[PDB]
Amino acid sequence: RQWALEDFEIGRPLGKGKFGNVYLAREKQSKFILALKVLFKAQLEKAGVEHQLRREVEIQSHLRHPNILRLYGYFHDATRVYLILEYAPLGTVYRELQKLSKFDEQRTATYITELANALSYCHSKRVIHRDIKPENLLLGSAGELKIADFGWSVCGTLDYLPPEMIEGRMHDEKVDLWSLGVLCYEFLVGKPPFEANTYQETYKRISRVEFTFPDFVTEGARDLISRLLKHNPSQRPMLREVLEHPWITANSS
Ligand SMILES: CC[C@@H](NC(=O)c1cc2[nH]nc(NC(=O)c3ccc(N4CCN(C)CC4)cc3)c2s1)c1ccccc1
Repeated sequence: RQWALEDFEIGRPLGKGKFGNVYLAREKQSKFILALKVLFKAQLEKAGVEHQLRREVEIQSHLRHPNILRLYGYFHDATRVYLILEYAPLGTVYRELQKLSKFDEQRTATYITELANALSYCHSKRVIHRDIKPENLLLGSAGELKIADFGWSVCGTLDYLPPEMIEGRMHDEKVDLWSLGVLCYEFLVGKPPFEANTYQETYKRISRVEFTFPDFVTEGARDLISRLLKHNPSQRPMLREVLEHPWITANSS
């Protein structure tokens, strides 16, 4: 409860964002290691999401799950807000991917699991994430997926956002079964299923729902992705169904 910008010995920057950045930091009394996210008040409104933050902070801190990154506390000074976040030692599913190009079945399978279960829970507890992309996943020392950033849970790249949303229509929590599908595809193939060179065609690709599997994609996965990526929210499985899918279990952990 209420720390000050002076309980913190600040260290390596972990990420440089538009609104703010995020640092390695250690609380001086406890020697605790956290990610100190430092957002800037000025821009949050010059953008308007000052409230899409009121959501992340409230939503975050109230959640307890091994694959969701913990918000520990928060305090703003006069210039900016600070968010004492949990620290994720292995970095992002994003770098991990650029690093390795493609993930294997077991790895992809496991992550979808961790993300499924983590995602189920958010849904058990009523909440939907939406903005699930590789940039927002982090890895613990154990090496396990963890979900970060919510401010978008209750512009940029369309790549992971389902038809409904994008097409404006009111949306629910199928959103995330769609991402979970794109997510899945991206891991196994390395690009997301609706990759394009422009915002324009990418809209097309997602709305017409146009994607094609590389030769080395297995049917077990092939099938999985195809029931996550249906244009109609209704025809999208529940996470329990997902965790059931065979490929998803004879390959997870
Ligand atoms: C999801 C993006 C969001 N980020 C967070 O909330 C974040 C929360 C959070 N907790 N821990 C982090 N740690 C790291 O970012 C990290 C990155 C690379 C690392 N390695 C160095 C090289 N090595 C070979 C692998 C390990 C280790 C830790 C981050 S980022 C964000 C939002 C606004 C502004 C900045 C960042």
